[PDB]
Formats: sequence, C-alpha cells, structure tokens
Amino acid sequence: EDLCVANTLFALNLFKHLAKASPTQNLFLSPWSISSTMAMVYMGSRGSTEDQMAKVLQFNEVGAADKIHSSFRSLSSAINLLESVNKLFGEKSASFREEYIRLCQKYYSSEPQAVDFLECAEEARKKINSWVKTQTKGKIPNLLPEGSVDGDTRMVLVNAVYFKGKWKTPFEKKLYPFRVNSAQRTPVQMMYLREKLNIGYIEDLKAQILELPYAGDVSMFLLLPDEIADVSTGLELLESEITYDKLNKWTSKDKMAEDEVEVYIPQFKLEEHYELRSILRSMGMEDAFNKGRANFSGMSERNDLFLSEVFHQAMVDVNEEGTGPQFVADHPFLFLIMHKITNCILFFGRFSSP
Repeated sequence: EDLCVANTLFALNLFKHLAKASPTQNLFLSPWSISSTMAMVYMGSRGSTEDQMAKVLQFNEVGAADKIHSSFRSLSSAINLLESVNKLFGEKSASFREEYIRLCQKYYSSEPQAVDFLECAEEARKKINSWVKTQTKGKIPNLLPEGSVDGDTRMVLVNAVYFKGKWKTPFEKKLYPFRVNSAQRTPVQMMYLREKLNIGYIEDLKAQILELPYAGDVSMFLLLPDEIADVSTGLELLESEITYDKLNKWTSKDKMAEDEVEVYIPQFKLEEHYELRSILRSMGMEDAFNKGRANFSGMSERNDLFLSEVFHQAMVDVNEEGTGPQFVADHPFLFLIMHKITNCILFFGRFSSP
C-alpha cells in the first residue's frame, strides 16, 4: 500500500520499455509526474480501459480504487527547484463533464481545456504550444511538433518537468575524457568533491552506487559499473538486472554505508522529450489509446473520446552549486532523484553521452 511503491514499479517497467526504443543514448524522465498525470486520466476512465490503466500504473500490484486520487493529492502536498506543469486537452465536441473538471481541480489542481481538433487541429497544436511555452517561461517554445495532432486527434496530455537542486556540499569545478563507448570518448567538465557520503558496492553486477544529497531531503543515487562487460555504454547488465527488490536492497542502509569518498562526476544538463503512446501500449495500456475501445465515460458523455498521445518533457541541470573509495563517473551511469521522506522517485535517467 503506497503510491510511491507503485511509482517505482511503474518507473522501472517504463524505463525498460523505453530503453528498447533508446538502448544507449541519454534518457531522462519523471516517473512521479507521469504517474500522477496518468492517474488523473485514469480517474476519467471506465471498464477495461480503467482496468488496464490501474494494472500498468501498478496500482493493482500494491493493492485501492477509491483512495488513489486523494492519496495523490496528499503525496503532492508532502513532496511539494522542482517545477511540474501539466494539461489535458480534449476535442471540444467530446465535452468534459463539469464533474470531471471539478475532480481534476480537487485532486490534481489541474484543469482540462477544450480545443477544436476536429476542425482546426493546427491551431489547437499552436495553442497547446503557447500554453507550454508560457508555463515553462520559454524553456519549451514548441513542445508539440508539426503534424503531431490532426483531425483524428481527440485528447492529448502534456507534462513538462524541471529540476535543479542545491547540493548539500558544493562540488569543486576541476576537460576529462568521458567514455561514450569502446571506440569513442568526449571531453567533459568534471566536478570534484571529497566528503563523507553513503556508498555501496553491488557485488554480483560489479558496480558502485552512491548517494549525493541535496538540501531538503532529496537525493541523487548514481549507479556506475565498475567492470565493463559490454563495448557500448557498459550499462547492459545493470539495465537487464535492476528490479524493485534489487534497487531496494542496493539502497538499504546496511548495503550503503557512510564513508569518506572522492567523487568525480560530470557537469551536465539533460533535456529529453517523449511521445509515450507506443511505449504505454507496449506496457499493456492498450484500450486508452484505441479509438474503438477506449472508455472515458468518466470524462465525457460523448462516446468518441480516446487518448491520442502523451507528451512528456523532463529537464535537469547538474552543476556545482551547493548550500579511500573513488567514484569516478567518466563513463555511463544510471541515476535517480529520490524524495527521501516519501521514498518517491521523482526522476530517473541514463547519462551516456555528453
């Protein structure tokens, strides 16, 4: 029983499926905002659409229908730089119920907006992009592109999230060769820090795990292969073996002990944009995206409403500003950003290519 447990299950499954589409390049997303915005769409869903969303969101694996939405509103209070903006746009002839709009306000503080996809889809496309550009203060001027919506579009969800924390201890700004793959290296600016930090070693996968705290009890956990068993990113084994139970154990206080570590990590910025429909359908959320089967009767009395697409943008800025074992991240790693009090994964990513 825990939305943050479901979120982690879902985040790892989403990352695995996403990694079929992008097996080596930089990958960065916020499982928590996808879970929360997809839960609001699931609030509007019924029948086998609902059943499938609940299963892919892992709500069923952690066991509580009438408590999900209020738990998301409570969690959002505990969790809440961390900026998250979202909006559900829907074709105006499939009118949202007054009551759905009221529940969106109440549980997700989000208001669905009607657009005219059926007759002026390009204009709708451009109104979605002005709202996004406006709410993200210029970082994303054109979230949706040229032909991502047309007369067949019925409903799209947009979600853009940005994170930049303040490290508990400032790094020192040291170009080092970062290894992208067995034939290619790219110079990166490295940041260095010597500090008492929790660090662990995963014996079976020959990798180090380190926690880098930010101020308010939000930490970055970084998983960095030690032996390199593939000629590509070197992440192949960590990515086929990570599981909920394994991550839990790797991050347990018995497996991660405090120690004076010298840390070298690149200065980096990631911005990745996704269209998750094909990813979510491969995970099992099929009916929500299928015009002949979707059931959004909770959102609208009109029969003709299905989910056309999910736009997700996530961005992180990692720099030196803050308030014995060696961890040298001069080759690819997985990382996650964790809300320690809730144990919610806010972001999850692969840094492979500077």
